[PDB]
Parts: sequence; C-alpha cells; structure tokens
Amino acid sequence: GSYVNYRHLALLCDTMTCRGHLMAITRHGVNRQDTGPLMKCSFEETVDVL
Amino acid sequence: EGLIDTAVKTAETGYIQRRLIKSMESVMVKYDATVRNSINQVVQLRYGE
Amino acid sequence: SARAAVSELMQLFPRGLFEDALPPIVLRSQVYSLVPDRTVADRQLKELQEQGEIRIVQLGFDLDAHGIIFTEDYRTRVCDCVLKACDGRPYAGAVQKFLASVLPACGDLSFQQDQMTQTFGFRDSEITHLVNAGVLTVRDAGSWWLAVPGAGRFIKYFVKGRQAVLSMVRKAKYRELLLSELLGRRAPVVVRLGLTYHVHDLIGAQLVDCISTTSGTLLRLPET
Amino acid sequence: VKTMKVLRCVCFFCSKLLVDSNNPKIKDILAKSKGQPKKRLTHVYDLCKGKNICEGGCGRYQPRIRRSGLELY
RNA sequence: CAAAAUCGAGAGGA
DNA sequence: CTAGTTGATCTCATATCAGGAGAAGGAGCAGAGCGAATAC
DNA sequence: GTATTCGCTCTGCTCCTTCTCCCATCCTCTCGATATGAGATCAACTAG
Ligand SMILES: [Zn+2]
Repeated sequence: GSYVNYRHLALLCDTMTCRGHLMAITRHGVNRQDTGPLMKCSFEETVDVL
Repeated sequence: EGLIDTAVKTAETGYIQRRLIKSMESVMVKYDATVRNSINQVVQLRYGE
Repeated sequence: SARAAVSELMQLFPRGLFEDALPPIVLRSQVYSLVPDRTVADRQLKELQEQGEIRIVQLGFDLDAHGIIFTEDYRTRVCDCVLKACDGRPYAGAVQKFLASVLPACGDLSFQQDQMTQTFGFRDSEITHLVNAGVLTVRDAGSWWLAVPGAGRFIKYFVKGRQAVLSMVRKAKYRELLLSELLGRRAPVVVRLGLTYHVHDLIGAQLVDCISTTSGTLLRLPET
Repeated sequence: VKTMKVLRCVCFFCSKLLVDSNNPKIKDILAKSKGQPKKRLTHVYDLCKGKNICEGGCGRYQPRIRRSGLELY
C-alpha cells in the first residue's frame, strides 16, 4: 500500500538500461562502465581499479 | 521470531541503499533541461517525461 | 666442393614465391645431400664462412637448422627492403651501422651483449632498433641471434612442405618410393618450394634412407 | 595478471605480437574499442588465446604459461 | 606553550 | 705554504559444519568442411 | 574425373574447476598484550 513517485522509479529504470544491455547494480555492472577511475575506486574494489 | 527479524533484516537493506546510491549519484538536471550523467550522456530528454 | 653444391641449391630457390624480399636460403642438411662426405662438407662450409662469402643463421624451427645465405644477397635484400619500408623510422641508421661494422668483421652465429656494447659501441636503444628491424632475435637475456627479416614465411612453408613430402613417402607402398617417381609426381599445393629442394633436405638429414637400386635411388623410411 | 596477458599476446622468443596488427580481426577490435584500453586488450587476448605458434616471425611454440603463487611456469 | 600510544577481545546504547 | 689538533662519521668486534555468486580458463568431445588421396 | 573417404583442421559447445569480492550507520566503555670502543678517514680547524 505504500507509494513512491514515478519520476524516481523511471530514473532508476532508465539508468539501468541506458546502454542497450541490462546493467546490474553491482560491481560487475556499475564498476565496468566508463565512469573514470576515481569514482570506480570509491564505490568498490579499489585496488584492482587503480 | 519478531525480534530476530528486526535484528537481521537491516544489513541487507543497508547494502542495497549503498549500492543504489553509488549507482545513480551523479545524474543531474542540466541547463539544457535534459538529464545527464557525469560522462555527459543523455539519460532522459526531460525529467520524468 | 661445397661451394658448387650451395650454388646449385641456391639456384633451386623459387625467388618469386617470396617476391624477392627474402634472400635465397639453403639448409646445411641439403649441402650434406650433394656432398656425402659430411665432414669435408662441414670443413669447407666453415672455410667459406670465414672468408665472408656466406652467412649462417639459426632458423630455430629445429635445433639443427642452420640456413646458409650468400652475404651479398643478405646485404642487398636487407638494405633495400628494410630501408625502403623504414625510410624515416629510426632503426635504418642502426641497421646500416650493423651491416657496415659487425657483419664484415665477425661471421659468428650468435651476438652477445658485451660485444655490441663495447667492441661496437652499440647502445640498448640501438639494439632495440635492430630487434624491431627483424635483424636480431632474442637468444637469452642480452643475447641475440642473427636473423633475416621475414624468415617466418619461408619457415612455415618449409615445415609444411617437409612434412607433406615425408607423408607422401610414407603413404607410398612399403613406406618406400623411387626418387624419380617422387620428382615426376605432381607436387601437392602445400609443397610450395619445389620437390627437389625438399628431397635434398630429407636425404641430407637422414630422415629418409637412400637405397641405390638398379632402377635408381629408392627412398625408404628408416624403421622407427 | 597484466604481465601474463601482455606476454600471452606477444612473441616469447622474438618479442612481438603473436597475431598481426593489420589483420581484420584486430583492426575491427581497434575500431570498436577507442578510449577503452581494457576492452581493446581483452579482445586481443580472447582472440590470441587460440594462437599456439609464433609463425616475419620466429615460428616457435609459445608455451601455455601458468601461475602458481607468485611464479610463472 | 600545547600536553594524552597502537593492535586485538568483550560488553553496551539508539 | 704547511705540520698538529678536534669532531663526525663509519667498520669491526667481542659470548652464549549451516557462503555464495559470478567471471575466467582450460578440458574434452563433436561434427563440418576441405586438402589430398585412393579408387571406380 | 569424380565419388569417396578421411584425416586433419577448426571451430565451438558444454562442463568443470579456480579464484576473487562482498556482507547498515553512528556512538560509550573496559581489559590484555606489545652496548662499547678501538681504529681509520676526512674535513675543518689551528696554529706554525
Ligand atoms: Zn619468435
């Protein structure tokens, strides 16, 4: 019965399919796109990234 | 049962919150009125359609 | 004399197949084929190599593979092709220095770092220049063999041709075959260098038994 | 790991690429991966892992390396 | 004129 | 110019089970297709 | 001279084994464990 606006759900879905394949919200999908090294090292798995 | 539930849900939900935040954080509405990420690619031509 | 034998064998080389980029190459084993006295063959080849008419290069595909090349074909083809394809890129000058200084001086098969660093004042940068020229290849850390640019194509064709010829002898009856029969037979497309060339190589390395019969010299595979 | 990968993509005896640069299979990899050296190099690896011979090269068996601990066999 | 370590274990609080 | 002193520095030497999930690499099998090769 | 094989290659499919990363935030407290000198060089004196 809860409620959440639609803008937020749409933004999450569109972020998560914006590259043409399904992107997982994990170090496998988030940390493998082209975000540049420093943000990647911040999220997870620092040593390998740098 | 109720006590253990309250005491064992929290870790996983916290992980999900962290993971989503790091996923989406840098998307923002621009002066073009578009929505874009840090890399400057389009995510939504207008916020929320 | 070995000098003649290398001359005739060099004639058999199909230069057109390698678009005259590679100088003609003769394998020491083939020199043994035309000169049965193996020891005299080796002594006279050493004689020639000392005189500076020919170079001997470790082809590597077999530990006993030493290719024999006239020095002038080597110089001509390397200068022409390397400098042409490499006009401007730096190692042209280094290779020029190498051909001018080392090759006339020492005909040795391998080059060790100390010699080039001291006797010839070559630097690490220039040695890398040569290595990228194809002129040197790594024996060990700080050791390199002389080499012909582009030899890989010839090596591949020679290997496949040798194994094909050996297979053809194997599939003949007895595992035997007469030399005239082999030479007259239509060469497989794999055998790109010509059959006489490969036959001499097989005979010289004792891979095939040469039996002089009333009908000629028969090829038989030694029992393995 | 990067060392192993660069080795497995060059000639252990003559020190250059097992595969040629001008082949379409690598030219299209270059065209596809611009600004993505990770994807470039991984494409070159998965293309070259099937190569087992150095073939204007040195034509010698390039050994299937392995690792145990900190060591390369 | 700034004086007062680090590392592990345990028990707690919201 | 030129012999004598002082300190700093350095060397040697003494004994006595109730994780899991996902990626990567290699393994073994399976058949397709093409070079030559027998053979009708 | 073309079937016909056939062996060899060349993918390439599964299938297993290996390896490597991750696990809510913030805060208070207690308790236990974790040399000595002879000699030589050298440089700055320290004077003649
Ligand atoms: Zn090589």
